[PDB]
Amino acid sequence: VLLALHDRAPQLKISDDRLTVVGEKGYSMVRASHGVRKGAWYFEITVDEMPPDTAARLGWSQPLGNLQAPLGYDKFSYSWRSKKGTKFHQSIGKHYSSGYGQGDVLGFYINLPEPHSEIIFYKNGVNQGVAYKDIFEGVYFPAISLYKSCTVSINFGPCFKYPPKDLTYRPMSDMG
Amino acid sequence: PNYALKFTLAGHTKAVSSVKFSPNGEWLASSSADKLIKIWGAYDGKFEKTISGHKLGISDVAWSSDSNLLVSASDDKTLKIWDVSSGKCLKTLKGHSNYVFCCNFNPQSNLIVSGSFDESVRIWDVKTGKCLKTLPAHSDPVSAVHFNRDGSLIVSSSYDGLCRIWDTASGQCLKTLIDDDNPPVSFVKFSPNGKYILAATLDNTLKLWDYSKGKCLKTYTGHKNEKYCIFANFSVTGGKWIVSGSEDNLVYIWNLQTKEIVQKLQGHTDVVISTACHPTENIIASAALENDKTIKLWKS
Amino acid sequence: QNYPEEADGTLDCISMALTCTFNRWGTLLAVGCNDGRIVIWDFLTRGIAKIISAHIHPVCSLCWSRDGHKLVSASTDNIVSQWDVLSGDCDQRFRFPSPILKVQYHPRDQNKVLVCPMKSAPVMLTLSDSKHVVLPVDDDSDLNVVASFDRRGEYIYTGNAKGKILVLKTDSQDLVASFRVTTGTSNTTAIKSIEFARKGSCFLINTADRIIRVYDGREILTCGRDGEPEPMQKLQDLVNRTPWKKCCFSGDGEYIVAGSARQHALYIWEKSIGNLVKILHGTRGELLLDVAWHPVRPIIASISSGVVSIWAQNQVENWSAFAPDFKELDENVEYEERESEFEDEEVDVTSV
Amino acid sequence: ARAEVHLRKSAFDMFNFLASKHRQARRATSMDLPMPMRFRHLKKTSKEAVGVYRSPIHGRGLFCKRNIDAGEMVIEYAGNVIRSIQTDKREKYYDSKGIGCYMFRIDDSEVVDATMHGNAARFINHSCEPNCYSRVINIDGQKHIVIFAMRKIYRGEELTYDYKLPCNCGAKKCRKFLN
Amino acid sequence: RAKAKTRSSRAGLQFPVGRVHRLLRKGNYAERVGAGAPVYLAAVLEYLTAEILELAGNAARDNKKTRIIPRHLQLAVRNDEELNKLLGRVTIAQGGVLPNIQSVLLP
Ligand SMILES: Nc1ncnc2c1ncn2[C@@H]1O[C@H](CSCC[C@H](N)C(=O)O)[C@@H](O)[C@H]1O
Ligand SMILES: [Zn+2]
Repeated sequence: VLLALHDRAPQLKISDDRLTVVGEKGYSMVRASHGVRKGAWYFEITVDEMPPDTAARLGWSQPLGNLQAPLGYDKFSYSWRSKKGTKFHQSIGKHYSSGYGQGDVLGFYINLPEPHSEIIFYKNGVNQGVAYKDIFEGVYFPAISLYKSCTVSINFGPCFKYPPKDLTYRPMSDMG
Repeated sequence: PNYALKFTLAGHTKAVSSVKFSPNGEWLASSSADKLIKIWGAYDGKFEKTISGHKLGISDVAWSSDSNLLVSASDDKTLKIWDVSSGKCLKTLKGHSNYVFCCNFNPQSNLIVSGSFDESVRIWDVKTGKCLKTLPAHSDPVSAVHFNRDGSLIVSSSYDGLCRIWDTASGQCLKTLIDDDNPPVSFVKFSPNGKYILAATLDNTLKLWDYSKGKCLKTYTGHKNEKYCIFANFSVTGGKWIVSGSEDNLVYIWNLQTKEIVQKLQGHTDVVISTACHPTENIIASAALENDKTIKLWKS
Repeated sequence: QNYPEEADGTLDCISMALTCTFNRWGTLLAVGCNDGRIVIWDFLTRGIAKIISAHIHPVCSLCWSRDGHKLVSASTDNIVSQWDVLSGDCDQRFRFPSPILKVQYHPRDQNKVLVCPMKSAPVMLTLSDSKHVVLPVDDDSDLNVVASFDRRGEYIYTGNAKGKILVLKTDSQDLVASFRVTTGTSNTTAIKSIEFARKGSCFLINTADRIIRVYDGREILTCGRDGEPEPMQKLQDLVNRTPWKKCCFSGDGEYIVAGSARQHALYIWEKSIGNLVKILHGTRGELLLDVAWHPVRPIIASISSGVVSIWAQNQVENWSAFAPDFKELDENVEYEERESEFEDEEVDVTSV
Repeated sequence: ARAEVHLRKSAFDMFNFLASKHRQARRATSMDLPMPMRFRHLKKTSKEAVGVYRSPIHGRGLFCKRNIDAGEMVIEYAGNVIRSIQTDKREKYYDSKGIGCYMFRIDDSEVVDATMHGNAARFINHSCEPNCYSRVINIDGQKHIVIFAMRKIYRGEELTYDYKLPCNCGAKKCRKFLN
Repeated sequence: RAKAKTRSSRAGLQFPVGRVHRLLRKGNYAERVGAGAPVYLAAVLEYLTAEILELAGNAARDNKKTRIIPRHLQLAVRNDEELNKLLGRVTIAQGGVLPNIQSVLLP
């Protein structure tokens, strides 16, 4: 699945393979223009080059948010800090979970029957924490806000590396 | 530890201005705001003479190195220069456009710092009586000024709560002490090493400052520090007591290793605002405001 | 900072200043005037401290003591008197043979001073009485001999009127080292004045043919008696041919400064590398008399017909002392600040 | 004399700069040369061309100490180039501290801070009768906020521009609303 | 008989010294050319050439260029005060003028 042309953070290091985001110095958040509306859309994020001293806050955000909003600013954006697993949501800092390894296959998912929610930290099918609950309905483009210029890829295939086991999803060969 | 009253030196016709010992440590003369400066003793209250010849009020009075030549911070924009052994009104310092509250000397005893209510700290002389330089420090009137131990640094205590430290050679700021609250700083002084300053601000919370870094170290609790320019002193004759004025008919004297409530003197009938210690003896000066008009020398 | 660069005022108060010298600490500067007036200033606040109108006669030499209290007089009637910074009174008085050029105390005792006439060997006295110790010099032909102590107080280096150096002991006259320098081609020439540093044992040779040589106070002791050392650094000038009048050192043995005698100039070399690095100037047609380096800060005092100029680095004012949280930048400084978006030790207050 | 526990003992000001005084084509920057040639000499002029002293409009104003001719640059307004949602956190923070907002934007994606880091270019009041304006240039992509002039300006005048609350300018056709 | 270090780097310079001393001998400026006068003169020429090439290269970068064409030398000489007072009567080839329109001509 290809990425966006205009709905992106412009000054980031755009890689030519069209499946890899490379960052800058600072929290300028790219929102790739293919995200959920209803039901289910699951994809994985393969990680190629994750050097240390990075805050890879990953999660969900809306097109209402700023492009310069770090992911973890408001009630719409979520947060997952590297150091001491801390959540930063509605500007609330509470040391939540532990850190995370290097070189796995990441990937998040929301389960909403058309609402009953699965907003839970997902990593190779291993839970790191139940994140939040009961969002409103809108558009949720995936949001990437990085601290270094780390080479990280993305996956869209049906044959996942480590999916959530017994997952209700939809393939990315329909709307992307 | 057993300070006992020897003599009560009353007689001031108006509010007692300040008690200041002699720098060589033999006098305790006391002045008042009645435009009259008397010459009292320190051990029995030995009286010499009363200075007359001012035009308006008196905030601060000073001394010499031999404890004879005098000057007072007069409230007619002047600083009339006086003497004990001759009594002649020596000179009169103009150059003010507002009232004058405090003045002091370098230890070389030939310069006059002038932190007045015109808010620009000038630098005056004794031999020539000449305004050398100007420190336009604050937009608030000066509460106190002080040189350091040798005569090389001037602290700026003002209403806004900025305890800056000023150069003497060419006269520039070196550092600005800051605080979240905005208390009026009343009266601070340096340490015998020049690296500590006890803060006396109008917030009912004293502070002691690490000078070389810029942090607070040891404080006090349970004290009335609200209204006027409340003075603070040192004590090394007994313990490491901290002699300070008090508004509740007491004299705030406690130790700084202990930081407790261990000794409370009493007997005054108004707000005690000026205290000082004799440099060697166990003599603590004390003189409250207008409704007391007495001097209580509690001697150990 | 380093070596001075800019003019920075003067003190043109006292008429007809002639000589100047410092203490150990760098806060005392007496000036023997053209009529016996001895004036001290301040340095931190720069006020005139004490005029000592001692003699009716002019003064040509002075020296400070180790305690910071005692001075020494040298008038045109050979009067050597002990003074004090508390009283300022006359103690001693007697007449030498007519010339007296320069005196120097012993460093580690204020008992003894080393006094130098023109046409005689230098003589060491005490301050208890008029005892004098006769010092022997090798030539004893012209008797135009200069002498000075070293830094720590081990020996006495002497310089004859012919170009040979003797190294004697302060009491027993132990000739332990000597050397003759190969002065050019044929003529070996005399020595004007030898001065000594404060860190180490380096010193300088000031000849009468306008060449400065650099030596150490250990290499000559290693070479022993009648050795041939080499100059550690040669210093000279070629363009204006540059006669010299006064020599001294920098703060901790870093640089070497030497005032001139013709063009009212100050030159700053390097003892480390060995090249000239800055030329100073001033009034074009005056006459340089005495140059003193300041021991704990880069200040140079130069007397040229009363005027004492103080080259003092030209400090530059700025912000960030007013508001120490605001940093006055130069260009665009963009960044993000936070990656994560939101004991009873008794220290003496009287530690004197 | 020791009887006045009197008010006005609070400042609420980190800038106590205000003192008693408050005194109110030969070159390169007025040529027709290309822009970075003037941009070099910009900093050699702006460090000593102007001054900051007390004004009757709002505290401290900008009285220049050189007779500026029309058309040339004066000074650059530079600081922390902030990015667009830290603006709101700093609005809440300086609302909590009580110090006004100093934020000019280069574009509508990146703003420039002045309170934390900057220069002496902060002392430019808004007025509805200006004599200066603003253009952004391209010094190798690293754009800037540099202020030109409009007319012939003499020694002792305040410099203002339009920022685009009742204003304290008193213009002949004043808008009195800064939105 | 050993190696011979030149007089161009014995003083730490760049302009030659033997060529300058030959041009002071082969010119009949005087009889006897002194000791270090060509060294002094070569240092002076170095200083002037560095002074003009600094401004030349700076303007060459600021016109988005990499080589240097003589318009840059024209600008670098005629902008400064001191070099304009020295090089009074000199026409640089391909030079051009400085932009100067009077006050009363433009509307
Ligand atoms: N016409 C006006 N009158 C008063 N304040 C104004 C104004 N126009 C703008 N302002 C506000 O005032 C600020 C100008 S800063 C004023 C100068 C400086 N702070 C001083 O010490 O006086 C701007 O941040 C703006 O928010
Ligand atoms: Zn207005």
